[PDB]
Amino acid sequence: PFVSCQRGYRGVWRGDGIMHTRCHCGAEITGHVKNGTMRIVGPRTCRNMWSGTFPINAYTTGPCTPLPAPNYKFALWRVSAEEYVEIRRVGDFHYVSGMTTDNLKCPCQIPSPEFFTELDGVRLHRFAPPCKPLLREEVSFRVGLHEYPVGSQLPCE
Amino acid sequence: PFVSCQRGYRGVWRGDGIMHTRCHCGAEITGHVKNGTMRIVGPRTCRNMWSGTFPINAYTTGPCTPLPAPNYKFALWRVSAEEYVEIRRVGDFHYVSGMTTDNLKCPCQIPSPEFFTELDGVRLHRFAPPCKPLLREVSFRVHEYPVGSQLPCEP
Amino acid sequence: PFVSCQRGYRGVWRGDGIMHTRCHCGAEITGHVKNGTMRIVGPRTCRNMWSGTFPINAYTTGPCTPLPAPNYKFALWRVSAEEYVEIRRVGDFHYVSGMTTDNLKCPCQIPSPEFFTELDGVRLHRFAPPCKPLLREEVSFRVGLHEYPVGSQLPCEPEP
Amino acid sequence: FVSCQRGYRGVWRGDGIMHTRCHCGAEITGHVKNGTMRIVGPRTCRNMWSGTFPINAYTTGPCTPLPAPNYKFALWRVSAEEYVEIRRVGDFHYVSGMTTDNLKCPCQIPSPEFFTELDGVRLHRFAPPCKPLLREEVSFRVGLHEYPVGSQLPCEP
Ligand SMILES: [Zn+2]
Ligand SMILES: [Zn+2]
Ligand SMILES: [Zn+2]
Ligand SMILES: [Zn+2]
Repeated sequence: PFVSCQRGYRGVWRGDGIMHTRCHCGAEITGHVKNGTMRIVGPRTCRNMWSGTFPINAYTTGPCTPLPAPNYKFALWRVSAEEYVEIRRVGDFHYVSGMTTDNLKCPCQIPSPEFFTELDGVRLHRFAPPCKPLLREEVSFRVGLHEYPVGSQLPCE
Repeated sequence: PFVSCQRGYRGVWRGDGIMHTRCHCGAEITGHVKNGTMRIVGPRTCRNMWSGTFPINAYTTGPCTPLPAPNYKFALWRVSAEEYVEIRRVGDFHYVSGMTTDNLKCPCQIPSPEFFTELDGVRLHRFAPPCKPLLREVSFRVHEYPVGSQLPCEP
Repeated sequence: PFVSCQRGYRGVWRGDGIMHTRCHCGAEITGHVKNGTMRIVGPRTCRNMWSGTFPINAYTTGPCTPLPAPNYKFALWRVSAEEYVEIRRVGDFHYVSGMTTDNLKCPCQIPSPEFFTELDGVRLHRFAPPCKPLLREEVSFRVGLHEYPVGSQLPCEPEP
Repeated sequence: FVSCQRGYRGVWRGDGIMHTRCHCGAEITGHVKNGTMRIVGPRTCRNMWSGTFPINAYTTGPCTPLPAPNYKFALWRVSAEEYVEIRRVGDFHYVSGMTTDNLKCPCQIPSPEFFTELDGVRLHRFAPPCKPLLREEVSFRVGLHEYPVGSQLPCEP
């Protein structure tokens, strides 16, 4: 139900200061982070203004970083320079629900939330590739050396 | 010998935990971070182990983040999906000494050291697309301005 | 393959100039200090030359002195005419966790980083006795008229 | 590091201490004893870690290189500003290219140390910039007879 006009991040921020981004509709949204809460200033027209959110793009600019909560439902993870992995979170456990390419080597511990490229459709980092179609069945990812099938939890929790 | 190993980063880190990476020479380097300091562990073969340094790669794994000292000489700023700028620092001012392409749009204010792609030869991000020859002979656009000029929101 | 390199100092120096020394593997290293920073030049053989570090032997030469950072773990303090004491440093507090001989006479104010003969395996001063084996258990050191056990803080140092 | 001028580690004639500077601009020193040169360098200059010695208008000392005759291509200054490439075949030499057409040439290929370059590696100082790299449809003048691009050095049996 988001019209992008891209889906903004709304949550805590790392650092204090003034942030600057441009939406896909054209808006320039300005953010004022102080004590880790950002106050948004934007045009009635952008959905992000309505949602209190702040889209992240090649256009983003300022000293601050997203500090999202660990209770996401899906996370796209940049593993190669051009390859990603979809993690699904269920309880305190995270399971590889998909991957751009097969035999995709990957780390075994899950990262802190702010290293993920996208959380539930929301971008976290100013630059990244596009995302090849996430294969979700009939596949395997290598973790170091021992391979696993799709759906299988990350081996370190 | 010394020659193929990536010039690693040595300095303060953000967040505690265990860092993993692989040097171009093939060596694996491990960094243990507590209170911002990283202790380096690696094979004798590799420079970074002797240098106390950590090579940031597409191979780097971990929770910690580099926190560079603001007192650099030169820095690489990724200002576009595929475009960079060399920023040279003199005292409290910084002067844009290079650019991969002429007339690239630019930001009027320098970022925190940590947002720079490379510092004095040390790459700080793990994913960084390659840098075409830097041009030091044209102009940039913030208005529009010749090479060597300070950052226009630094006057 | 692996040189027996006695590890060098890398850090800030006192007094600009040109310094020469010989390494344990007989690499005539030479350094150039300007504004505290020394730039090293030697052979691709020595492993100080992989770290970029200056070995301090009794071979060193020149008007510069090391100025080490204060956050060491273990230091070597030269007492006497032939005796040392390993000082172990925990945060702001300092313990006499070794010695080269029992019941050593031993001052109780722990010196500036500059004054230690060796800091965490790096010598700082050109001339030194060879260190005897470090007795670390069932021994004591005298701070003046008082006698204390191995593992004790310094007796000037405010320890609670 | 990658900007450094490829130097020479081979045998030297004479003994003593040699100085020169790289294009990177760390200076270099070689110590020659029994014909072997030891490289003392800045922990910045590839020629130090390569044990090589960059030969430049900046070199000084009392010693002269002696390359082994098992080179591939070489540079031969035949005039004040005119060189000639020479390809070794495992046999006897071949003139692989000039810098100017109808160039005059001595028929005997000289000992390895008279060449300005052996394989992209300078051996002499003050040698003039090479021009172009010309390959074909051109002739050289050995004695009074003339020869095509590609022929053996005449005086070789
Ligand atoms: Zn919008
Ligand atoms: Zn290495
Ligand atoms: Zn050595
Ligand atoms: Zn060089």
